[PDB]
Amino acid sequence: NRPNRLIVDEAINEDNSVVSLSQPKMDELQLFRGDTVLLKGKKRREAVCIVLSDDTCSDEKIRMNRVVRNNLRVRLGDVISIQPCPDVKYGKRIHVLPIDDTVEGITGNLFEVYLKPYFLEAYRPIRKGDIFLVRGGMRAVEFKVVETDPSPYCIVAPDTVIHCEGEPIKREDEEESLNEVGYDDIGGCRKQLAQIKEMVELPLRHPALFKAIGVKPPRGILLYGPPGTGKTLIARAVANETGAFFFLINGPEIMSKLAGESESNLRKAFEEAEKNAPAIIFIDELDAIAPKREKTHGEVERRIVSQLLTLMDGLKQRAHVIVMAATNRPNSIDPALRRFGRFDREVDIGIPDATGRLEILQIHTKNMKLADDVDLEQVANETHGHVGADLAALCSEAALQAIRKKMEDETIDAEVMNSLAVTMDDFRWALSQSNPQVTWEDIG
Amino acid sequence: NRPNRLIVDEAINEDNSVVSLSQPKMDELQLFRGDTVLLKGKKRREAVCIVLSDDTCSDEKIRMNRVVRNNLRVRLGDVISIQPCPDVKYGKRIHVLPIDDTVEGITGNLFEVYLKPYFLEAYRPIRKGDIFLVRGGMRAVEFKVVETDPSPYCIVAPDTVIHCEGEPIKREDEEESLNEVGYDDIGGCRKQLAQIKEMVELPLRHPALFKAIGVKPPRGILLYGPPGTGKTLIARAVANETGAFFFLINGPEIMSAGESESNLRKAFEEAEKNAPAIIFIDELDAIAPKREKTHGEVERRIVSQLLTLMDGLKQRAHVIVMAATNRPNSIDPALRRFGRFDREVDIGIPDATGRLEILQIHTKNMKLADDVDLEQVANETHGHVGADLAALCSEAALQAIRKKMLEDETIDAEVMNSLAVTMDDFRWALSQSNPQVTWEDIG
Amino acid sequence: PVDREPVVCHPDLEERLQAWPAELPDEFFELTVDDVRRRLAQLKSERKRLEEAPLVTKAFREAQIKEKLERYPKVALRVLFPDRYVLQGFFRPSETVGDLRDFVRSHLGNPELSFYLFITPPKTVLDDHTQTLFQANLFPAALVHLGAEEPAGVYLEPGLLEHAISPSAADVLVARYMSRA
Amino acid sequence: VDREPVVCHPDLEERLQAWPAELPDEFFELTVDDVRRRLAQLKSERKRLEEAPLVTKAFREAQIKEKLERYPKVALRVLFPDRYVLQGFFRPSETVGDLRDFVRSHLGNPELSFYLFITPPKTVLDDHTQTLFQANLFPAALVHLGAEEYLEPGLLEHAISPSAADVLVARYMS
Ligand SMILES: Nc1ncnc2c1ncn2[C@@H]1O[C@H](COP(=O)(O)OP(=O)(O)O)[C@@H](O)[C@H]1O
Ligand SMILES: Nc1ncnc2c1ncn2[C@@H]1O[C@H](COP(=O)(O)OP(=O)(O)O)[C@@H](O)[C@H]1O
Ligand SMILES: [Mg+2]
Ligand SMILES: [Mg+2]
Repeated sequence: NRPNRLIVDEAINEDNSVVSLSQPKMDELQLFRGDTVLLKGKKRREAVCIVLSDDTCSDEKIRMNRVVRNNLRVRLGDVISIQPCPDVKYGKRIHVLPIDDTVEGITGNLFEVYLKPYFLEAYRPIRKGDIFLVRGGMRAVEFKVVETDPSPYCIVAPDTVIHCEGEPIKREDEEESLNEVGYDDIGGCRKQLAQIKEMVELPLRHPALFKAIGVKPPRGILLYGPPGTGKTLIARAVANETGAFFFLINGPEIMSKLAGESESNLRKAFEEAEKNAPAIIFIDELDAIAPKREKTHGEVERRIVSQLLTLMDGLKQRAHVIVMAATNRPNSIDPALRRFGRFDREVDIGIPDATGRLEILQIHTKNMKLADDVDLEQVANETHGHVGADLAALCSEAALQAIRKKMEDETIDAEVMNSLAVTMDDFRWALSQSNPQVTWEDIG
Repeated sequence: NRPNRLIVDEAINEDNSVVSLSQPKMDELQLFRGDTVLLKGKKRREAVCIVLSDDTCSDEKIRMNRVVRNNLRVRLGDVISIQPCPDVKYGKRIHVLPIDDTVEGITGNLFEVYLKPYFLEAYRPIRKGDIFLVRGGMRAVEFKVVETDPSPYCIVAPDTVIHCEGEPIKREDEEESLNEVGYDDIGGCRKQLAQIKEMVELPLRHPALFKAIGVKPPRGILLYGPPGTGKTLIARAVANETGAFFFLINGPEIMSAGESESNLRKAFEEAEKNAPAIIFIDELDAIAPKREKTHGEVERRIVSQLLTLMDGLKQRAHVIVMAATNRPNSIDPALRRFGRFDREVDIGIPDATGRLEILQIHTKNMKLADDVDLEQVANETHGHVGADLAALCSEAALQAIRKKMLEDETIDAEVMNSLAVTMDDFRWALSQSNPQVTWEDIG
Repeated sequence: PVDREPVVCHPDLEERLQAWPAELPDEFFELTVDDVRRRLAQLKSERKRLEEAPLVTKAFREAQIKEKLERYPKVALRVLFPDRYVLQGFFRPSETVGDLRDFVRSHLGNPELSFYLFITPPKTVLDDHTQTLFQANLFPAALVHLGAEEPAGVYLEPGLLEHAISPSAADVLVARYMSRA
Repeated sequence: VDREPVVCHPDLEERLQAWPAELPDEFFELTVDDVRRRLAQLKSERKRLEEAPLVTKAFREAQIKEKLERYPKVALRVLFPDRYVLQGFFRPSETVGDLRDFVRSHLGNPELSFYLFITPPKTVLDDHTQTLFQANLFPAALVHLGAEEYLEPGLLEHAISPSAADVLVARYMS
């Protein structure tokens, strides 16, 4: 029954042009490792990719990363169509331009720095309209294929003339920034991402089909751990990967508002969320709004708490809204909020272990050129106790150090910026200052 | 300093005849890997061992297993002298006999089952008086070297005639039983063992020297976790390995007015009587549970005695107190504050690696068929604790026995030795896990 | 030992007259209750796996290798030339990159000239001639590119180019062979 | 490399050098220095097991390289059932197969079947393609020999004392 009908899954392989199938699925479609494939989603936008096998796929799965998902306008869980495409002719010439909000601060030869090494004997299949991403010079640049010859698809071969003169282009409305947070931006949280996806993915992604299965969705999820372990990261990534709307409430910020104004902002948040459903409301620092208090005689339940409980109890499944809250410890919070139907699910987003830190360091160095003496495992071993934010800062600091060792303005030449190698000494520097500037440089 | 002075450390190699040294130490002593060495502790009882290199120990360390430590009558941390022993003659003849309490219920040809394969072209160095361990037939038999020719040590060579007729010999009081619990009996607690050693090894082992370095000893230690994770086992091993006397107090038993505080006081008095000692209170919560409210309520007479006995132990007494409980919150907070049980260690549910290690410990004495995949068993036992795993292995062994039957108070060694435990026996045990015959003591 | 059964094909030999595959209906792309049940099931068992953190056992690793070598005793390789000509050959999984290079060398116009073999994307040169096709993941059917330091456009033996076949005829040759014939 | 083959036998030993090595009681006495050193290691092992660091690729590669530079030469001893020892110098990258060839070329009867093993417990060296570094027969290692039912007779007549063989090794290892 429909062998060519596949279900979108997340990539292990992080190359733009690559998708993965199970071998039995490749047998069935008579594909070779390395073959070009033509793919379509519901919106019926096409993509051309190279197919590899994967040992960890279910037969109906197609593993693809965010570049290909965006090009196809699909999300994890969606249906795609696969057909062979050996027709693809070699390109005479192509026209690619950077997207504006990705090249702010840089000048010079984008061909030499990004495009030349990217296409170099890679024989990459491309499609008119594709957005693709190239990493380099402390930055991830996004390029759009404006035109190809032949059209609409070709293989960028050694003879293919690559044209990239012209102004940077405007990002289109449905074209999602690859700068937006997704699952590939989260390290050391495999277990917890799996726990959260199991709870919220289907309710948010397919509300009607979910109801038909009959199991009750969570209403509130409590994420806990120390500051900077990636709680906001996770909730934001889930919102993006599911297509759900994201409304952030800052605890202390809403409490700073005058008596009366707090409660109304709280209501507006929920209304806004219900309005743009499916949605995630994220309450950062929940303990600022509803702390656990000691039993005092004649203590009246804080207006704000009463209001939050009313909103929680009032969210029917058909509202398609899930509430997430961040705290340091579950016991820091009013027990009324933790009773069934409210925040009855909790997920420990704790301090990462050595493997976790390695993954986090690799995420935050992925746009940097690292010298061969850079040993991230060693850096991970030396950062016991560091959380995600500490490690992201550490990487910014190592990079700032490399820049100080070389070069001030609001503009940098691409070739200069690209010549920067962050060394192990730069990390050792950042390590010695670690305790848990220029406009053209955007640091994670 | 003096290159022949080494410090006894725990072994990675389980073999009776093997000690390990760092490669720089072997370079210094001009030792070939596989070469014979001669060892002495302070009691001057010597041992002859084969030496191998180990990549993890520091230069002054000698890694040796418990069999070797008992033979040298040393403990972890003691000093040994090492000298090359190139002059070891091949035995003309030797005499070895089983220790009585290890061979109960066994009859028949001990030579063919245990001794012949153990020595067969193994060229083992042995010393008169040596006790050594041969595993087989779901059992660990201990043997003593009664005589050697030439004396007092030789290599057991192919030409060496091995005599072993005679009566099973009595254990000596100075001779520590290898059936006593040690570190090598514990799996999946490598972290917690280290945490406990750091706290208690030195104060228990060298009281005089410990107080000299200024640091204060731990007063009381709280081991917590669900039942059967090895809290008793750990405390026992620490006592045995440090030479400390061990006193078990069973909380529930003591709680079942009057005679309770008599037992408590005497337990403490007996401990300092035999110092250095560990006092182990199993299920502390049974004695001092967390009380609710009780404002003008008098402290229980039992809880009071315990605080008196505990506060009445100065560093001078050489006693450390250990308690088992499930959750530290089930205990009265008076005990959990400084000067009492101010230190705590989590002996929690083992992971997959942990489980495999426990399974390896409790299958040591079984012959396993080639199809037995203990990793698979570890993978299929998520949630299991040490005690569950020990029971599982026991069920697998019995299943093998069931499949073969024989009945009596006695079994032939060769019969018992032909028992292979197969994967199907573990599948049975697995299906029956839900957390008889006198000639067989199962783990 | 292994019949290489060498063939050459070129994309310019496809027919280009037959109809396109039928367009898919809108329902194809529509997710069902069954799809959602399967996804949930996958999420559930991935969560479990990560909580339990089982061992990847030796027995499992060995059985996985053993099953793959039994399931795919024969390997189809395709070497793609700069001019778009493809050379196709049959190999064993236990044979090597070196064997592949020899095969390519056997069919070159100038057997003396220097070439490298790689997979893409990204460009990954096959520099270890001792690596087996299984180890290199050139298995059970894999596509390899050819490059030369001085791209002098001869490459393949011109007598073979006379007998070049269509890509889809080459595919049939592979299907027949893989069903053990 | 040239093996510099030498044969020794314990019945050719000529020295009873320095025996009364009577060792004082305080040699075995533990000092404050000893106790502190033990505590350090315990603390060190507690920290490592708590922090559970990675064993890194760079560390693993550094150890291999550091040992192969520290010990470029290997001395092997093959001990025969008649207590004769055959000694030969080797390189760590050389194989168990080479060792067997060394032995064979010095046997009285080269067509005779033999096996090499380490002990205890008895472990036969079956993988002839395994290097001496991989076999852990390195930097100086004792190997035994057995047969199903031996050294060239001319070679036995030039046999030296074990202690003389030892000094040859020390001098070769520098
Ligand atoms: N697990 C992680 N993986 C990758 N980056 C992380 C992680 N945790 C934190 N970071 C980095 O530091 C920031 C952490 O902030 P945040 O997500 O607000 O943590 P929390 O919500 O726990 O305070 C993120 O924006 C990200 O850049
Ligand atoms: N970590 C472990 N390694 C090996 N065996 C264990 C372990 N934990 C428990 N066992 C087995 O379970 C038995 C009972 O354990 P015990 O020490 O009484 O546990 P607890 O005191 O935590 O209830 C032990 O005698 C031992 O056979
Ligand atoms: Mg925060
Ligand atoms: Mg218990």
